[PDB]
Amino acid sequence: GQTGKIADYNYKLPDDFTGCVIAWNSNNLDSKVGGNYNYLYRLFRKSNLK
Amino acid sequence: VLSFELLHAPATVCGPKKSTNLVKNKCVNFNFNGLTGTGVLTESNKKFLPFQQFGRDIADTTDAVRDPQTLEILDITPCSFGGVSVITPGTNTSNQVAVL
Amino acid sequence: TLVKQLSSNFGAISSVLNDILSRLDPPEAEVQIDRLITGRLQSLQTYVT
Amino acid sequence: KPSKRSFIEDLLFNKVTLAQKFNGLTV
Amino acid sequence: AAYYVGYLQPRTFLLKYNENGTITDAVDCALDPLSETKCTLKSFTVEKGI
Amino acid sequence: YQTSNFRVQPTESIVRFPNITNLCPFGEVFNATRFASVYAWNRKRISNCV
Amino acid sequence: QCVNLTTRTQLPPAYTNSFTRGVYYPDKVFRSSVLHSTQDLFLPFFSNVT
Ligand SMILES: *[C@@H]1O[C@H](CO)[C@@H](O)[C@H](O)[C@H]1NC(C)=O
Ligand SMILES: *[C@@H]1O[C@H](CO)[C@@H](O)[C@H](O)[C@H]1NC(C)=O
Repeated sequence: GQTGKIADYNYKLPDDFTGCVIAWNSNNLDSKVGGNYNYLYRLFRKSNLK
Repeated sequence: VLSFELLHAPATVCGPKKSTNLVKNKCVNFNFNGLTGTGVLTESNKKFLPFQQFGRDIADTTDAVRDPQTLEILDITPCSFGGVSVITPGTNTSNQVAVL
Repeated sequence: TLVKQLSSNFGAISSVLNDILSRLDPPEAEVQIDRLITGRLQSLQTYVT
Repeated sequence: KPSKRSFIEDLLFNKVTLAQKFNGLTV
Repeated sequence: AAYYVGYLQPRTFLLKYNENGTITDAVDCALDPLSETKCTLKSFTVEKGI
Repeated sequence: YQTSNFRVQPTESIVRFPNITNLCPFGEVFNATRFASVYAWNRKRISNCV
Repeated sequence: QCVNLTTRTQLPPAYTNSFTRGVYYPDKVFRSSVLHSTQDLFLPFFSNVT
């Protein structure tokens, strides 16, 4: 339920989800000088998705 | 070009309007100006004072409502609910039943 | 008194379920519903006793 | 006389003063 | 010319509506012990008792 | 034996709160000679109507 | 024009009594043959009105 609502146009977790989320930094290799643009994120949708 | 911005404040320029035909003698969920409910709406003979918007009986239940267009008063009554009972002679003599 | 007990907050935002549903999102609108359910169950049990 | 009550039973029934439809309540 | 000016305080009143919906009578709650009794009983008439 | 309950479902034929006919006159800039400027901007507000 | 009129004559302010007056409809709800208890700002009975 933490919104970030475009990410909830993309990927949504249920209300009673059980499990673990793990995130870390990738500034060293995911983004570098001279173009990195190959990830896209579905700006907006027609309705919220289950 | 406009500005798409948000700020917390009590609204002064704000008001909805959807409009729908007025249906009587068929119970339905209804939404007058602000007041919502469910039931069947029929014509009335109650007399309201010009400033009064909806009636209310003992125990604070909405009983009648004035429509914003025609300024006519309508009675709200809930549509039927109840219980069902099964009458059997016992599943040792027969298998047929009656229903109340 | 049983019927009149039905229009009470019991500590929730309002006393009517429809407005709670309309003005709040499902993840955190359930707490108000739970408070209303608790109060109404208590009143009904007292009436039965 | 309407019904088949007596004079005193009629007095008793008219002496005692008495109900509607609710949301979930039946009689 | 003649006129009268008063003021308002937060009180509790018991109001009587007739068949046509107009307020025809009222009773205060902090005027007399009798008014307090009437407001407690939710009626305009009280019988002998304590 | 009392087994279950029954109730009549709504027909979905819904009701209204229309008549914006108040219709405050505020449209003059919509097709005016000048809308605004870089240094001729006023405080554009809407209030006390719809 | 600030006029600033003159010739002012002084007399003490006189009081009188509020004989069951100063009751208004608190809401926009219709009622019939009922007694209703309300809690709001009212003019108390038998007060001193100037
Ligand atoms: C607004 O209300 C009037 C009378 O209340 C009625 O003629 C109609 O519903 C509306 N008037 C219009 C649409 O011109
Ligand atoms: C209420 O109004 C009706 C007219 O519609 C009138 O005949 C009646 O006398 C009124 N009730 C009282 C108590 O005056």
